[PDB]
Amino acid sequence: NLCPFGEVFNATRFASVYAWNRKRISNCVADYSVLYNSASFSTFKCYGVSPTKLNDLCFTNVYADSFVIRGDEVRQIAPGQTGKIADYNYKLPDDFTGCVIAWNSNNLDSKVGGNYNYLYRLFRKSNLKPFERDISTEIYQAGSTPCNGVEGFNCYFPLQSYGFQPTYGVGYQPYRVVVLSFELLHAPATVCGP
Amino acid sequence: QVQLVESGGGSVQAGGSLTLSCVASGVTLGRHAIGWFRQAPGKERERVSCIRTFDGITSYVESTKGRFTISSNNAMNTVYLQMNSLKPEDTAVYFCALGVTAACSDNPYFWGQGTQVTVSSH
Ligand SMILES: *[C@@H]1O[C@H](CO)[C@@H](O)[C@H](O)[C@H]1NC(C)=O
Repeated sequence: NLCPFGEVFNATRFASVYAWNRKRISNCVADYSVLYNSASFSTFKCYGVSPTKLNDLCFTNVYADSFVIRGDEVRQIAPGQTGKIADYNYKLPDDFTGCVIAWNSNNLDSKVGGNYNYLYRLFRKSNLKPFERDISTEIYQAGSTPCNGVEGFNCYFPLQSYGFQPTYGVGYQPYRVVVLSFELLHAPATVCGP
Repeated sequence: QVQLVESGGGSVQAGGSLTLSCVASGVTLGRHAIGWFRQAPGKERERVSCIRTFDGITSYVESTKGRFTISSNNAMNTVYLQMNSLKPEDTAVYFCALGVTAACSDNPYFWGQGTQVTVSSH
């Protein structure tokens, strides 16, 4: 019974990072080696596990988180990082057990006139906790004056558009990111290699 | 504070083209409406073109449709006005203008100092 990684990695549409998608993977066989040895990925960085051992391991669950960010923001999808994406959109824990997988998606996610569909959160009163998702759109008070829910001077809608242009340099181009979290509870482990 | 840095413009003969640029600082493009106004001799300041940087939707006035093209590079915080098929009557001070909402139909809040465009007749 094959893990549905196709549905994750080959989804036509990816989530905005602020509204990052999570798929729970369970009760299935996963060939991680075929992903790890793929030339398709520009980032494949594992924490707390060796990628060469993944086909020999069983986990209680795998969570597949996915979203789009800029090439120059992929460095923020790692334990201990800071910046608008790590702080306000998607935060990995210090004790992360999993792999961060990314690839350039300029051919899918940019278009003539710009693709404005992908958003990020630019403003928040505090940093996200690890694996916290915030999809709120409260007006952010950026000045000394209360906003009273009105977008205006120093009163910001907290989400902004990347506006991906196909002519953007590689740092500004869209990257698709899949984060695999490996859960190791003292319980039956139902997601295994071949 | 927010600043709008304008560049481009100057002199061109009728039928020629100019590109104006506007760089926003103190604000990040991707939510607000940003665009151009102009003030020709003996005329009130008027809308030229606007782009919603949240969703890329552009707007023009009857005298600018087709000839002028507005575009945004959100990553570079820059908007551009490509002005083709210029006429002497396009002679004006062109102002970059930034709203505090997503809507191009709303009034601008922040203004550039303005850039002279002079189109000479044949
Ligand atoms: C995604 O599709 C490509 C091309 O059809 C294929 O090589 C690959 O097996 C698929 N990836 C996954 C993770 O299923």
